[PDB]
Amino acid sequence: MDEHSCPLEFSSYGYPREEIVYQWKRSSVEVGDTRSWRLYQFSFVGLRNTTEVVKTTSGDYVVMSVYFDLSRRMGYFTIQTYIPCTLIVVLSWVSFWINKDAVPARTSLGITTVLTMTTLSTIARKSLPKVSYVT
Amino acid sequence: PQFSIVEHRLVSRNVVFATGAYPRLSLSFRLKRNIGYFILQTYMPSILITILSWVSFWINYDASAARVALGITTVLTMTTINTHLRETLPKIPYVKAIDMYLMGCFVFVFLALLEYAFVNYIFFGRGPQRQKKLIKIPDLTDVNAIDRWSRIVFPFTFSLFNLVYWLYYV
Amino acid sequence: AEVVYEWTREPARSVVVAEDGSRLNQYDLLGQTVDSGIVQSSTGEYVVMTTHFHLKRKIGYFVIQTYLPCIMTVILSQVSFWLNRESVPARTVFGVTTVLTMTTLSISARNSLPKVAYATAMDWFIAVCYAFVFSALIEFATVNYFTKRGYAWDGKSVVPEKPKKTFNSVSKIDRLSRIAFPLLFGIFNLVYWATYLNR
Amino acid sequence: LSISARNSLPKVAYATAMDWFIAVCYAFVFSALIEFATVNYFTKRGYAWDG
Ligand SMILES: *[C@@H]1O[C@H](CO)[C@@H](O[C@@H]2O[C@H](CO)[C@@H](O[C@@H]3O[C@H](CO[C@H]4O[C@H](CO)[C@@H](O)[C@H](O[C@H]5O[C@H](CO)[C@@H](O)[C@H](O)[C@@H]5O)[C@@H]4O)[C@@H](O)[C@H](O[C@H]4O[C@H](CO)[C@@H](O)[C@H](O)[C@@H]4O)[C@@H]3O)[C@H](O)[C@H]2NC(C)=O)[C@H](O)[C@H]1NC(C)=O
Ligand SMILES: CCCCCCCC(=O)OC[C@H](COP(=O)(O)O[C@@H]1[C@H](O)[C@H](O)[C@@H](OP(=O)(O)O)[C@H](OP(=O)(O)O)[C@H]1O)OC(=O)CCCCCCC
Ligand SMILES: *[C@@H]1O[C@H](CO)[C@@H](O[C@@H]2O[C@H](CO)[C@@H](O)[C@H](O)[C@H]2NC(C)=O)[C@H](O)[C@H]1NC(C)=O
Ligand SMILES: CCCCCCCCCC
Ligand SMILES: CCCCCC
Ligand SMILES: CCCCCC
Ligand SMILES: CCCCCC
Ligand SMILES: CCCCCC
Ligand SMILES: [Cl-]
Repeated sequence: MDEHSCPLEFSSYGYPREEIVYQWKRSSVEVGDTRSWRLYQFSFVGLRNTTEVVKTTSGDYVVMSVYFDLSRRMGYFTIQTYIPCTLIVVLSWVSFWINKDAVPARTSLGITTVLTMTTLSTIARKSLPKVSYVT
Repeated sequence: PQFSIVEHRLVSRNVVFATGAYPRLSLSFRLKRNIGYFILQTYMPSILITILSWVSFWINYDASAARVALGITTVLTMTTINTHLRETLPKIPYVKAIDMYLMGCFVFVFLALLEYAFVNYIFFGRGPQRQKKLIKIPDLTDVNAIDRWSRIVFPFTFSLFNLVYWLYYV
Repeated sequence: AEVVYEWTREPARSVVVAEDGSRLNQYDLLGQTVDSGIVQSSTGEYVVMTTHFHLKRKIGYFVIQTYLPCIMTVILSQVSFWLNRESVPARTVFGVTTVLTMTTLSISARNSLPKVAYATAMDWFIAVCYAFVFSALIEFATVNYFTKRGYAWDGKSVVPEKPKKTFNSVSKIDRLSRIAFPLLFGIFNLVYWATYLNR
Repeated sequence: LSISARNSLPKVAYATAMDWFIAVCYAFVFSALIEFATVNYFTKRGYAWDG
């Protein structure tokens, strides 16, 4: 359920602000038909422009940035992870209605649910970078 | 490592395009694949799992958990062999020889599990009804006779399937 | 106003595909449709020549590798209705392993595709197969709930009737399910394939 | 283990030492299962021993 604001910054490499100054036109950034876009897992909310001056060793440079706001679409991940995990939890619940004398049956049910939940746990993070915090 | 070049061929001709004719040379190789890697990787587990599946015939009908575990494990191993095969091949739309062999082995283990289910249904399903009422195929009342018939038929049918498969694809 | 493009021959004849040169793996090139037109832009108007290659996907690979294992898993789950109701670990093994296999197929189905956020026909088929397998599991759970005594029929006994040592009767739920579940699955398959193949 | 044994190596057409080791270990496992089947075939009475 994450929304990002991905930047796109550009400036003159050699010429500082005293030599080259960048300016946005009135129609700065134009977006065409946004339905022929490769964005599968994200949806384009909007964009904005900005201009700044960045201090560096060589000098001062006018940096022009364009931010694109992208909101994630959770349909794919809902299909992939959320639904199987809930189904496995219900599968674990099914052990309650089994007769308590069915010791191997209930033990196998519980341990297999644990197996599948561990498998889904390791599979859910394959698409992500190896970040060291809980999502 | 996989192929061997049976022969190579040189051809010279002229190819015609919209602009005009052009000279053309063709250097062709006829590669033949080696079967040792596939025998070690896909086939030999498939046959060995097929012999594994027939152990359920020798277990008594009343011991349901053992035969069910055996059949389900054989089906699972066939499926995991098949998926670990198809993970490393293109998305071609027609069945290969190895795919046909895997489907045959899957069908054999499926019939093993299904005939166990048939024996169980004969004993526990039709048993009380019949009691209240009171190679050639066997009699459908004696589960031991059905087990013996399966014991003698499944290896024979699998051997015949292997024979026709190899003599067709080789 | 400076440069204009056109087709040398007629537009249909100006895009020729070599007969032998078809590198497609899982697609059939039905044909090509050619067109020319104009496009607006901040810089001016440009003559744009367009072609459209019509490609139909080949269902053989997916039928072999996803749909057919799903159907066999559904049939395997439905086979559980024929064993005696006292075979608790066996029927639990059927339900558990079938659910796990269907989960694995559901996970592996999405690998072939890009990560699109909408549901496909394959996803709906897998969902319905999962529903059938889980329904079979719950059917067995209800059968076990209504099972009275935990010892199976000896075989020699002359069972009394249903209006000493007693024995459990064959479950009405199992008797109904044996003819209900395959029939419903077959009707669903008929409806699904009739809907999707013809379009 | 046999399926995943040779992921990295080229698809050579000869059996390696690792392949022979895997084959012998699988033969041991298969022999153990066949031995259990043989033992179970000669179990006359299907109830265990009480304390
Ligand atoms: C892999 O797959 C490819 C594709 O199939 C294989 O390549 C083909 O190999 C065969 C040989 O195995 C090639 O056949 C021959 O072509 C040569 C050269 O011919 C050309 O030049 C001729 C003179 O300029 C010209 O006449 C030919 O024209 C047509 O003309 C003839 C006669 O009118 C007509 O009958 C044909 O239909 C031609 O299409 C052509 O432009 C030619 O010399 C060969 O002749 C043999 O056969 C005659 C019998 O008629 C015999 O008398 C000769 O002495 C000679 O033995 C033969 O026709 C073919 O061109 C290849 N195709 C491509 C696309 O490359 C390749 O072999 C496969 N690999 C392996 C390892 O096999
Ligand atoms: C999601 C939750 C859904 C909950 C579903 C809940 C469904 C539900 O409530 O089942 C009730 C019952 C079950 O039938 P069921 O075969 O278990 O009948 C009992 C069973 O046969 C016992 O074995 C009998 O005792 P015994 O062995 O002879 O000693 C006992 O008789 P008695 O002890 O009285 O003498 C019987 O009551 O009737 C139906 O058939 C359901 C038909 C519709 C099934 C439709 C299936 C498609
Ligand atoms: C991109 O940047 C330019 C310059 O910073 C923004 O320009 C302003 O646009 C509004 C609306 O047209 C005008 O009323 C202002 O006068 C413009 N600025 C100046 C300094 O004249 C432009 O709006 C930005 N585009 C965005 C935010 O998408
Ligand atoms: C798979 C073939 C081996 C099954 C065990 C046979 C035991 C026979 C004892 C007489
Ligand atoms: C993947 C197993 C398919 C079996 C078809 C008979
Ligand atoms: C009716 C099912 C038969 C299975 C093979 C003997
Ligand atoms: C889709 C589940 C059907 C169950 C019939 C009792
Ligand atoms: C949806 C599961 C139904 C089981 C038979 C009552
Ligand atoms: Cl393709």
